[PDB]
Amino acid sequence: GEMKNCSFNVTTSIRDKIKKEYALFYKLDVVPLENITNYRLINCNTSVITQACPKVSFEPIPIHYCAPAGFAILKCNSKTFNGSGPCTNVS
Amino acid sequence: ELTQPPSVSVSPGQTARITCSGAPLTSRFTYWYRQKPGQAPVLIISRSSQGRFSASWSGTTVTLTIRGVQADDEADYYCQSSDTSDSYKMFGGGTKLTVLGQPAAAPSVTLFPPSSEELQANKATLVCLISDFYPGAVTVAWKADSSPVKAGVETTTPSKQSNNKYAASSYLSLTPEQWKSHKSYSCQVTHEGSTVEKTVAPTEC
Amino acid sequence: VQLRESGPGLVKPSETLSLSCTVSQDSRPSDHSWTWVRQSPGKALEWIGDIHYNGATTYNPSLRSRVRIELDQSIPRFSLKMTSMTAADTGMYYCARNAIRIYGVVALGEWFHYGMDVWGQGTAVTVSSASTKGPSVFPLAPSSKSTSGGTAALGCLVKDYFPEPVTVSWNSGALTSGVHTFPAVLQSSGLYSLSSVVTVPSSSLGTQTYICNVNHKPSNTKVDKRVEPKS
Amino acid sequence: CTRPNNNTRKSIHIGPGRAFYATGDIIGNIRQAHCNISKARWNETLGQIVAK
Ligand SMILES: *[C@@H]1O[C@H](CO)[C@@H](O[C@@H]2O[C@H](CO)[C@@H](O[C@@H]3O[C@H](CO[C@H]4O[C@H](CO)[C@@H](O)[C@H](O)[C@@H]4O)[C@@H](O)[C@H](O[C@H]4O[C@H](CO)[C@@H](O)[C@H](O)[C@@H]4O)[C@@H]3O)[C@H](O)[C@H]2NC(C)=O)[C@H](O)[C@H]1NC(C)=O
Ligand SMILES: *[C@@H]1O[C@H](CO)[C@@H](O[C@@H]2O[C@H](CO)[C@@H](O[C@@H]3O[C@H](CO)[C@@H](O)[C@H](O)[C@@H]3O)[C@H](O)[C@H]2NC(C)=O)[C@H](O)[C@H]1NC(C)=O
Ligand SMILES: *[C@@H]1O[C@H](CO)[C@@H](O[C@@H]2O[C@H](CO)[C@@H](O[C@@H]3O[C@H](CO)[C@@H](O)[C@H](O)[C@@H]3O)[C@H](O)[C@H]2NC(C)=O)[C@H](O)[C@H]1NC(C)=O
Ligand SMILES: *[C@@H]1O[C@H](CO)[C@@H](O[C@@H]2O[C@H](CO)[C@@H](O[C@@H]3O[C@H](CO)[C@@H](O)[C@H](O)[C@@H]3O)[C@H](O)[C@H]2NC(C)=O)[C@H](O)[C@H]1NC(C)=O
Ligand SMILES: *[C@@H]1O[C@H](CO)[C@@H](O[C@@H]2O[C@H](CO)[C@@H](O)[C@H](O)[C@H]2NC(C)=O)[C@H](O)[C@H]1NC(C)=O
Ligand SMILES: *[C@@H]1O[C@H](CO)[C@@H](O[C@@H]2O[C@H](CO)[C@@H](O)[C@H](O)[C@H]2NC(C)=O)[C@H](O)[C@H]1NC(C)=O
Ligand SMILES: *[C@@H]1O[C@H](CO)[C@@H](O)[C@H](O)[C@H]1NC(C)=O
Repeated sequence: GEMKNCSFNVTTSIRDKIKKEYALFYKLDVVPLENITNYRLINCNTSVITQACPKVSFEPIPIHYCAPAGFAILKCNSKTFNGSGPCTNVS
Repeated sequence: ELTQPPSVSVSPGQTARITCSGAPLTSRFTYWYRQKPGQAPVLIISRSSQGRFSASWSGTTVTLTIRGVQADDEADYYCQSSDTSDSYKMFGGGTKLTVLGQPAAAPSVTLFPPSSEELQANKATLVCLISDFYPGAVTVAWKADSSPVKAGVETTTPSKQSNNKYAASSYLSLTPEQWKSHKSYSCQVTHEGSTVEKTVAPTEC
Repeated sequence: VQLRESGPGLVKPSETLSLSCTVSQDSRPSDHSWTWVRQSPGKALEWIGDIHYNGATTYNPSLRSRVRIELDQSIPRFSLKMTSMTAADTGMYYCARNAIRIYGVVALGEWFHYGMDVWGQGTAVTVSSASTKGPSVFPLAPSSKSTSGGTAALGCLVKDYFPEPVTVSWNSGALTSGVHTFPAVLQSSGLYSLSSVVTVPSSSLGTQTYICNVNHKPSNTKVDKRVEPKS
Repeated sequence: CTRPNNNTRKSIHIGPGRAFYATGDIIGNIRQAHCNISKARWNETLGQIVAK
């Protein structure tokens, strides 16, 4: 498929001791440089990578916006819109 | 089209090996199947990874091993491999395997004389039957009596039947004025020196 | 599971062939594919087609101007049309089912071949011009002068037939355990002198004189002959 | 939108405390994600898009 059996060096629980680990990843996550395929990760170039949030839903829920006191949001529940202009029934 | 192996003998109940070379191989696997003598072909491969006999998915020849089975396995083998664009499957010049063993040619079939209407119609046509032998090379050489006569109508090329036994037999086609007249008739069995044969008589009653 | 082949096994040089094959039984008769096989007289094998219900045109490209594969929706019967090239390699034609066994229903995702798992009877298609001839029914009579249950020599003759397919059945399709049918050469004329013999245990037979069934192929001649009751 | 790629949990610690979680092993046949959509419904929605 589009997965590659990669090997690499990762510093274990102890800083002094180093262990060679094998792990899976999807296509495009790595880019070539050089019998055996020798390449690099796409991150090192561009930015410092961090591991994302565990057991945190990355799926949206209804986020309504509330304007502060002495201000109001004009609601336009009008049928048609021509790419900005005067409305009929401003709420 | 395909580089198929022509003929390879069997090991005495030991290691079995075949090849079949081609350009795809790493593209659309192998697929073998066997053609039984005068019978419909049957299943060999059990492909599922995206019985009994197995192979290694190589780019050179692939190969196939049929275990340590000497007898019970002798047929014409082939290979069906699809092109990258599903064009053709390509097949070579066949694979005719052979099994070692079994005794020398022992034809155990009695003779057959023609009777009733055939004779009184227009032609005699002596059946002269000789079958069930391994291997062939048995000269029928029909005699009018004890002295062999020519006649030379036809002798069928050996065909595989039962337990690898070649039984095609010979068939004569002479006139009744050559059969129900003059000498008795007797066709022989000749393989290597000693071989048993029978006799045919024109009239019994 | 079951496959019955039909059509005339005789074609005049070039012309056309209307080869047929009916699928008798199947649990899943749509998802599985279909293939035709060209068996050489006694040499090798040649691939034909590959037809699927979706209207798949996968075929042998070596003889692309010769291929016309028919697929009937109602019923699982299949037909093959051979245009111009017929006489080049003539022998036998077998019909086999090419299994698919998809893991996922995605047509492009998880499709694979298991191969030609189910094969049929196979009919003989020989091309050498000429017309059909009738099979002459003449018996050979038995050779019995023994005592108990021993050797017997029942013989079915014949003088001629036109195409390679031969249909012979002893006792009208009853005891076929010890039937010894042998092939025969054309004798330069073209008419093969094929003879079928049965080695029965000579015990006590009067009315039970084993009859031979002759069915031919195109003329459909059905003349059963009784072997002369002699002992 | 589905993904019939069935993956296990592999944790490798980078230095002290810190835990890195990556794709373990895929159980079953190799397959694409597989989103899926209707043929006719979309066509019907496109019908008024080309008209507008
Ligand atoms: C918009 O989308 C349409 C179809 O939805 C595309 O039309 C096809 O264009 C391709 C261009 O290469 C033609 O090529 C063939 O594609 C086939 C895919 O299957 C389609 O047709 C089958 C017919 O059974 C349908 O059932 C199925 O739903 C698909 O729509 C391949 O399967 C073909 O290969 C076959 O024959 C080859 C070799 O002869 C064998 O290898 C294979 O086993 C297989 O049996 C082939 O590659 C195709 O003919 C066009 N028509 C159809 C009806 O789909 C449009 O091109 C696309 N728009 C753009 C711009 O790409
Ligand atoms: C890439 O895929 C390979 C698959 O070849 C993964 O490594 C291999 O893992 C197996 C089993 O986990 C090792 O085999 C066995 O080891 C045991 C115990 O050490 C031994 O007793 C057995 O006799 C047998 O040898 C196998 O050796 C190992 N490969 C090597 C060369 O070390 C690998 O982890 C995968 N990782 C990725 C995604 O890159
Ligand atoms: C949404 O749709 C409305 C309705 O068409 C848009 O109104 C149009 O506004 C433009 C200027 O923004 C008008 O153009 C000018 O009209 C005057 C009239 O004298 C003419 O002299 C000028 O030469 C020019 O044509 C236009 O007339 C008007 N609609 C009409 C009646 O044709 C509105 O702006 C739209 N929203 C946007 C900005 O997309
Ligand atoms: C989306 O695909 C469907 C077909 O799968 C297209 O539907 C067909 O659209 C045509 C013409 O726009 C319709 O033709 C009309 O049929 C009526 C029936 O009485 C007839 O009176 C008219 O003279 C005309 O022939 C057709 O009914 C409709 N149905 C079909 C064949 O499925 C649809 O047009 C596509 N989306 C587009 C292009 O907007
Ligand atoms: C992890 O570190 C080990 C240290 O042994 C690497 O093994 C050596 O790899 C280099 C090339 O990358 C070779 O020249 C050496 O000959 C290797 N030694 C052995 C034991 O054969 C290992 O490749 C490293 N893995 C990665 C990719 O980081
Ligand atoms: C636009 O005008 C319509 C009526 O022409 C207003 O529609 C109603 O809004 C109320 C708000 O509570 C609903 O309870 C009614 O059911 C609506 N009527 C229906 C069915 O259209 C609409 O609210 C106006 N626009 C704005 C900006 O709110
Ligand atoms: C990777 O980062 C280096 C650092 O400059 C950059 O030169 C290179 O082009 C990047 N990746 C690409 C485009 O292969």
